[PDB]
Amino acid sequence: SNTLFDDIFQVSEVDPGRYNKVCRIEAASTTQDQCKLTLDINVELFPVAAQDSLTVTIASSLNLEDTPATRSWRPPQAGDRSLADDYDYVMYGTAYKFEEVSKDLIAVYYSFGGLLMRLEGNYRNLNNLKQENAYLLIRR
Amino acid sequence: ANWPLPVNIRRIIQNAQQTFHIDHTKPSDLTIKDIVLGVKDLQENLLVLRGKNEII
Amino acid sequence: TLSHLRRTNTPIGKLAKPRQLHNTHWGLVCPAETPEGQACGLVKNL
Amino acid sequence: RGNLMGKRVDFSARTVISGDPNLELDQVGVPKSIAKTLTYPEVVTPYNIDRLTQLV
Amino acid sequence: MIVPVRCFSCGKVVGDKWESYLNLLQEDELDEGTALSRLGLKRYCCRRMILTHVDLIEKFLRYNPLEKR
Amino acid sequence: NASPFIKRDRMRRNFLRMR
Amino acid sequence: FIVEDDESLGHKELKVRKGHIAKLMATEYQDIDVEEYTWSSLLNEGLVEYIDAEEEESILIAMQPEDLEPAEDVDPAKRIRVSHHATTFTHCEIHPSMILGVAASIIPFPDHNQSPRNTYQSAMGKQAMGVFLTNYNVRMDTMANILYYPQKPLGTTRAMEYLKFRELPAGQNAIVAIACYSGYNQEDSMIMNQSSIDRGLFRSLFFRSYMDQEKKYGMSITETFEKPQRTNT
Amino acid sequence: ASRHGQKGTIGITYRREDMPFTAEGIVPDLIINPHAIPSRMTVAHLIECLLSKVAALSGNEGDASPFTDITVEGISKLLREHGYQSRGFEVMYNGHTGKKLMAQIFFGPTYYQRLRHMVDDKIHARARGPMQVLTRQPVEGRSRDGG
Amino acid sequence: FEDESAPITAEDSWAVISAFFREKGLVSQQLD
Amino acid sequence: MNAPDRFELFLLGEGESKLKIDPDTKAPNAVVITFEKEDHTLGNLIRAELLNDRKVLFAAYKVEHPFFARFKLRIQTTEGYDPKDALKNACNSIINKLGALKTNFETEWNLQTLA
Amino acid sequence: SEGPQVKIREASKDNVDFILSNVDLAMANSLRRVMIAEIPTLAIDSVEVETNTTVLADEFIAHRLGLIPLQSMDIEQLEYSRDCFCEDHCDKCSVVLTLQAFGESESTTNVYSKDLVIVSNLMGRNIGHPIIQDKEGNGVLICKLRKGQELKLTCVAKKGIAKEHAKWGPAAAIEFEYDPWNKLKHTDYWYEQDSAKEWPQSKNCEYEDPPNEGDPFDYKAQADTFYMNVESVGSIPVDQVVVRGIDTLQKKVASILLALTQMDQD
Amino acid sequence: SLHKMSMMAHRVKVIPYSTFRLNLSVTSPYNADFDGDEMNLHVPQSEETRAELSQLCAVPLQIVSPQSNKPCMGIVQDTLCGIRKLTLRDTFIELDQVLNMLYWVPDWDGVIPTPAIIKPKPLWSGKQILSVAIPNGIHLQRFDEGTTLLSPKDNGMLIIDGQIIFGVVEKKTVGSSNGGLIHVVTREKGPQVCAKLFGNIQKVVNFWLLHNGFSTGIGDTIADGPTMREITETIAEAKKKVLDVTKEAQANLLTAKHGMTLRESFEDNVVRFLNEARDKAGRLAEVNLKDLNNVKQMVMAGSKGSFINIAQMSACVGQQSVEGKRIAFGFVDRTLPHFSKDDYSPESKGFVENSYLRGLTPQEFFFHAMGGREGLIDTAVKTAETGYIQR
Ligand SMILES: [Mg+2]
Ligand SMILES: [Zn+2]
Ligand SMILES: [Zn+2]
Repeated sequence: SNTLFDDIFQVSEVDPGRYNKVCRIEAASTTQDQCKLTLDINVELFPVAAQDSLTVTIASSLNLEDTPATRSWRPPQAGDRSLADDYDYVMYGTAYKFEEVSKDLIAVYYSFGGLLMRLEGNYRNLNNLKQENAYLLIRR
Repeated sequence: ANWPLPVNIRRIIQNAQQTFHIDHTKPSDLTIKDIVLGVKDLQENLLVLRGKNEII
Repeated sequence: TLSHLRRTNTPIGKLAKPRQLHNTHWGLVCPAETPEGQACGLVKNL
Repeated sequence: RGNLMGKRVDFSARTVISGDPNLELDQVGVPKSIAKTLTYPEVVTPYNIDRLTQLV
Repeated sequence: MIVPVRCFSCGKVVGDKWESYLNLLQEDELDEGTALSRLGLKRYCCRRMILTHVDLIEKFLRYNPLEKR
Repeated sequence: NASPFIKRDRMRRNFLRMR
Repeated sequence: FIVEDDESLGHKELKVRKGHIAKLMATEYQDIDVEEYTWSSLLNEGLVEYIDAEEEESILIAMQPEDLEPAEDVDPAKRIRVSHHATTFTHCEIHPSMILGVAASIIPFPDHNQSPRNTYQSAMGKQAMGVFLTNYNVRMDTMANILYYPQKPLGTTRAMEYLKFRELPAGQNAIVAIACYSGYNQEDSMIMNQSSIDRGLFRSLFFRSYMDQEKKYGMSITETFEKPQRTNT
Repeated sequence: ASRHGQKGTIGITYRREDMPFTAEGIVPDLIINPHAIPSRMTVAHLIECLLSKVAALSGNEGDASPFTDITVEGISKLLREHGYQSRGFEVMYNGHTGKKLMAQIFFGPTYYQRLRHMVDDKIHARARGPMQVLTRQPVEGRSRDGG
Repeated sequence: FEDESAPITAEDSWAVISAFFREKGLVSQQLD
Repeated sequence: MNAPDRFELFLLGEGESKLKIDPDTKAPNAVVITFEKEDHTLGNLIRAELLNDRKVLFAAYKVEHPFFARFKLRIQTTEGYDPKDALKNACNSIINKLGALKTNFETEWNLQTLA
Repeated sequence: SEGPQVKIREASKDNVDFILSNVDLAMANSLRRVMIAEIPTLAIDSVEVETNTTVLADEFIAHRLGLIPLQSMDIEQLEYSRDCFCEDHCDKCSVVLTLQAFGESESTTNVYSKDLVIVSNLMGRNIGHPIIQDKEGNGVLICKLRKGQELKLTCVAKKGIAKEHAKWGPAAAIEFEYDPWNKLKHTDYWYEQDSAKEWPQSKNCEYEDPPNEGDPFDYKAQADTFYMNVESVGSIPVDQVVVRGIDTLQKKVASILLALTQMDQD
Repeated sequence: SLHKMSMMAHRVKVIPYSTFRLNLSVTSPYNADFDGDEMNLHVPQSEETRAELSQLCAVPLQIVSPQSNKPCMGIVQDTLCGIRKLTLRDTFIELDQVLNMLYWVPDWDGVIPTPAIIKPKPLWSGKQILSVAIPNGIHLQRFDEGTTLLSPKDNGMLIIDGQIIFGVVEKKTVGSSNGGLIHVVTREKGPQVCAKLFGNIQKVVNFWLLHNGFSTGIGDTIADGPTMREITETIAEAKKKVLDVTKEAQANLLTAKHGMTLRESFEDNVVRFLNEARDKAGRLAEVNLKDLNNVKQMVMAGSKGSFINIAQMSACVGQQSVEGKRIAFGFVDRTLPHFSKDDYSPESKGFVENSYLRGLTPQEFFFHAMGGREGLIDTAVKTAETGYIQR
């Protein structure tokens, strides 16, 4: 429901790789000097250039109400209000790895259908993330 | 190191980790004596021959 | 019918290698026209 | 070798094989004429008296 | 052995264009491509029907009829 | 690039035009 | 071909010239009034020669006349070909494509194939369906398969012009897509158009002839061609 | 079979409205699998199809003799002059839905031969039948209702 | 063409081949 | 020899109905409708029109085997909306769109004078 | 009116080239498939041979006769033979043609489809006539006779659709295109060096604006504005192919509605 | 029928055509093609034989072969190519096609998975939809070269609770290989679930490849101009090395390797140079090939073809060998009457510098014909002798 993580990242570099629709961006946080993100982005739906300021948010659910996927996805109805309305690019995925980079730095790995991100930083801001499913909401 | 052996221990370990949701942060309920004795009695339970003499 | 009328046969108990396509077969028998079976190389076509 | 170790048998069929992605792994697509030729002798039971009567 | 009635791929009737195809070649002195395009065969599926046809009925008609009335 | 066509009717016509 | 000294040009050249070629084409188009110039005319004038495998050991043969005979930018699409760097030829190949037999001469671009595939096609060309003879209606062969609509190939070899393949073809030009369409063409299967089949694609005639004779074993043991009746037979 | 050792049986028959179609409405008479190409290294099948496409479009029968100076690039230039993609690919559409296939399909005429192996001359079954006089086992041969 | 003694090309030799099959045929060895 | 008759592609046999609606136990308010003697021509049209219905959560069709002219259409709608009514609405909208297309084509053809 | 829009680009006797706009991909493809396979048409279905001294087989001639395009303008007035109460065929469900050809000339006598003579009572309908397209006035070349050869036969033509047999198909080749600029990205263009240079532009690219090559990909855009070209075999006019295809698709959907109501009432 | 998996028990489905129909995955244990292959059926006539036929000889029970303790049935051919193309990172599926895929899985539970992309368009990845066919509780982990928990090349494999995390699904995952998905599913879930997995994967991948398409053509065998120039330079420098070794041998300056004569050492050096030339030219051609190359896609999927096929079709056929050596002097001191005497050049003794695309010269054609004839003879002899050995 609520925001597990939210930060503003500046895109250091964008690597297209051998793909035509997916580019792997590497970005660093502006507020924190040692939290950074590596993330696969469908760039036809959401074009990302270098030195772009992206607000990146992780949530456990999209609805504005608190939590009480096992529920079947349905197309969004007219008048449906969610957190996705406040952002430009929403992905859904699974946390599949929690590693400790150092004595303080941990890295969380998420898989949105095969689009991977690694988000690392120490635990006073990444402790909300646990082994569950999460939404990644990105706005420019 | 890699040799053909019957029971894939690694798959059973992963199935136990994902079945009981091992968070690898909470301390374990296992005592060490229980682990050692359990491994030992498991070794005594791996029966291929059921004879009750010294040769078998 | 045309291939059957230009077909040759080599009867095979020697120590040679009559099944392989020889160098001297250039322009005299077809380099690739032979049965896939036990008659491979022994049955040749001009 | 030709009559005891191996032999020609009844209740057998042979035709060309073709691929079918819509069949199961353990399914064979049997031609209807081959199905009408090959038979299975089913013993009449109370559980299949009606179905075997309909087949007759 | 005789010209097919319809194109195999698409079904265009090409059997009525065979006798006019021969006239475009022998007395109009056209090459085969212009003769095919003149008859309206613009798809190569139709062009191969007339262009590659062999008129074996002409060889079959040289034999005397077995039942002659 | 050589022409990849067996065009023997037109060469027969040309040779008869020489004759 | 015969390669002579040819001191007029200062280098080795084929004895056959454009005049002999013109005479051969004049005779050929007469066959379809000047002097008849045939293959034996080429043989008797020393333009061509018969060489067996024993005599082939003592000669040097050029593959092509216009490449290996005269003394020496290139297209990258063309195949790499050497000129052998030697001018002492005694003979020239009439055409290298005549190393192939009857069945292999049907194959289009056999030099662009793997050789086992050429062998497999030379085997399976005898199993095809066409018009084996134009008098099949008056022949009572045991088995005969005749295509309804034979077509000459769009891609054809020069050699099959002498094999009468454009006159008695053994196949059809099918519009072929190379595609993984439905999964029903996997492992050498193919998806045929049913609508094309309905219009006569690869539809064939099949003839089977049954022979029967009435033989006289003796006086009373003789056979008779008759319609039998259930009462007395 | 094609003229290149590419033999095979009919897996299924589709009607015209189910076959894939080009933008010109041309449907194949035959669909063969791509996986028959690379392991068998049958390049001449592809060149024959390309040359036959150019031959049908131009009306001149293709010269497919072995040791001539006919390259793939010349056939490709001639095919591009006719308004088609030079390597024989065509934008094809799915016949079931009308949507364009994401991959373009190699497309063109190819000479195919009907071999004498029919399924109807080879399909065989026997529940019970005549036995041999000697061994009293099932007889041999489908023409004798054999085993 | 215009020159009677000009050297032939690879195309011209097919004419020679035609002459061969205008005299021998494909079953010349059996008949001979 | 084993070839089926071609009219079995479009003719209902003895004891066979055009539609056969079964409830689906996998998801609530979902049905599976078996269309006999039809193919992708009807199935794709019906499915793509059902996906334009706003109260339809799921619409899919499949031809389980190309040998048999039949397809299964699974429809799952929202609560309180009968999937049979969704099928009726999709069919009615297809009918109306096809009628408009027929009238438009007839008028545009009558505008043509070069035929 | 509101709904699918039609703009006819070209019209001929046997070709109509039109732009079908404001319509989904499924309905355009369903119309294409129905025109190909579902329009009822008259074609020769059974051949009864009396005399055949030609060089062609009886079954060869019968297969050629099935593919002869016959006039089918009033085919809806004709009945399916399976739905008719006659024993084999009659004027209500069939058209009976005859073909009598004799080689009385020294040269080869060509047997055309103009030699087919209707001997059944048409009841004033507009069916059964073989379609003549060429300027010579002859029809499809059916057979060839040398001197003394005879071909006497009787055809019964029954209505049917191309799903049963392709001889009943009036639709020839149907050109069907959409999005010539690949703005929906429904094709990933194979290329060697440049996809725009190596792939020739279609003729329909003039009817749509080219992409601006800086604009983002339009993920909300759907497939509409289909460029269709229907070609007629000749059995029905080329406009009647489209109209009868729309009618047949409408009748299929209405039959589904009718079956749904019939099992709703139970 | 060399082995026990070549005779297995199936279930009848009566079909209206004249051929036996069977799944594509079961053709590998049967060693069966569809170029005219025929297979025998046998009908048990009693309940005991019917029962022990389905409890011992059933196809799911023979998925893992005791011959090599690995699965003998796997995803093959079009399904393998389409399962590699489906599980690329670029492969995103729109809602209508996703629903059609989900309905094609027979044991799908009826819940639509949440898309990998929610906004601005609901898009499902191919891994996400293929994970529906994979049963829950299946965990697989394989690391290829350069594979980390982030996969920049999307190689390796990670499946957690039956959901694909990363990795393109290829022959290493759904092929007949040990430690693959087939092996893990049939050891953890049983043979019936593995047979259902075969069916589900085949259905969903075949539907996607039907509505996606896959082809191959002549243009897939063509490397561009700079690569062809580099290949020609590689072949030319190898011919220069062969000429240098030939000059050293003809000047008797070449030393003999131990255990072999001067001519044997010369032949070994020449064959080594020509083989490494063919390998280098093929590697250049393979590197030049794009990811959209269809032969490259089939090789990457492992469905058909290999590196040597790409090398021979595009770069260079290479040295032809008869009885393990170069083309022998079948004439007196020469291989063909078009060469001079004592010619040990690569073109004289059977090196085919041209690819199948460029076409073989007549001498190269004849030498390749000798190589193919030797291959066919060896194939027939090997089959007969191995049948003898097996009996
Ligand atoms: Mg086989
Ligand atoms: Zn056509
Ligand atoms: Zn009636």
